[PDB]
Amino acid sequence: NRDDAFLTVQARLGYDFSTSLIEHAGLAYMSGQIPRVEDKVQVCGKVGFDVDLSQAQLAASISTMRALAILKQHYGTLQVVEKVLQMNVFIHSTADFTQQSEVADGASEILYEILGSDTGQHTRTSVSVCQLPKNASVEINFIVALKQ
Amino acid sequence: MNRDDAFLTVQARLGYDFYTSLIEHAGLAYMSGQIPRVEDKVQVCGKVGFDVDLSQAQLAASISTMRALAILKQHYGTLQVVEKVLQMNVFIHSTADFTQQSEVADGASEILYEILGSDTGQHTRTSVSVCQLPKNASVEINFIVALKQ
Amino acid sequence: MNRDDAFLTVQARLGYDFSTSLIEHAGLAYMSGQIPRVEDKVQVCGKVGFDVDLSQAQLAASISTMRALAILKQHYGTLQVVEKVLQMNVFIHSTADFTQQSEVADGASEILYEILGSDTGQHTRTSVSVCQLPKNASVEINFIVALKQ
Repeated sequence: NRDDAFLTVQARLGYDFSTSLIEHAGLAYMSGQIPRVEDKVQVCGKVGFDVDLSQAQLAASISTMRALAILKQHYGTLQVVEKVLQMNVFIHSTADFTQQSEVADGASEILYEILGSDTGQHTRTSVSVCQLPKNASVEINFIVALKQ
Repeated sequence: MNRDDAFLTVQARLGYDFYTSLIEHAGLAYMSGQIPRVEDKVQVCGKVGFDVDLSQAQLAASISTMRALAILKQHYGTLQVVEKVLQMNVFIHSTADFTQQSEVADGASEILYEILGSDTGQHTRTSVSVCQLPKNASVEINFIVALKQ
Repeated sequence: MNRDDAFLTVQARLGYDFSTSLIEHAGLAYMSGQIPRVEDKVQVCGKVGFDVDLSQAQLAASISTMRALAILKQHYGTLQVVEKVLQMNVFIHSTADFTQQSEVADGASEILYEILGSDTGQHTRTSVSVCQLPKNASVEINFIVALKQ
């Protein structure tokens, strides 16, 4: 039950998640998500300056969890997810930070823990940008295949 | 209704004359990134938050959107082929202090809504700050657009 | 045209040994970003416009493209499966003065043309400068590729 894994992992993080999405031909295109928990943006700052690797991995986890919550609210259940085809990770960082892959692992492992080792497979790109909306540390967008 | 004439209006108000730029597959048009270039010259150059203020950046986002719409219109005759703008990626050449990427992307979004309507003009979007852009441009935007058959 | 043999010849000219990364859905292969890693080492590290000049940046873009083509060939046996490269996004680790993103991206585009032909190698493209890349790489490139099937 993916929805119950969702609840479990949100508790593990200590946060409570409760146009952003457009569907076409069985694919959901999702707007970029910063680490907002309808409170505000949780891990703001520049990775490698204000934000260390662990906090950036948490931020990526929150962005992914938010995307999953938007999916669930729109379709009722995370069972509709067939594959996360693409995940693009933009990291607000200094010019010396080289651990974009580890920040992105913060999001990928959320995918695995909620969707399984099969359905949680995804392509990904992970780059450093010089700034983000509202001084966020991470922004992530998705293309997700849906079951019909 | 008349998306082509709403386009003509925006072109007139801006005062400009609007690898492969566009490829279609399975009813989707993929569009190359567009910097704010009309004629041959790049219209709004510089770093947002330094050389380019918010209003100029919104104008740049508009010019890039206009370029993409013109490419669609040139390839299909009319903007009536547009069913939905599935995705718009906005890359903003800015300082390390600029945090108003959403307001910059609004320059593109508002054009989409005015020309196509609130239904067909719906789009997901990502808007991030980058370190530099081709030819020192201030904004670059690419699109995935669903087409009517 | 035999793309696998073109690939080998181009691999020889470049002097590197290219011999989840990929997911297919509805005839499209989505590919993860590729840094210029051949064997297990990143080949052209540094900041374009600082440590890395234009010619080396183009080489790095070539290596990333070659890596994606190799991933395609090993996953499907032959590059004959490629119908079109729908989209190529090029991220360039550069200084704030570098404005030749198009010329770097030409490094990737030309590999596609040499190996896939002027028809199948056509692609849309986006090319922006970023502040850093995994493992201090100079270029990173992702792809969306349509397949024949």
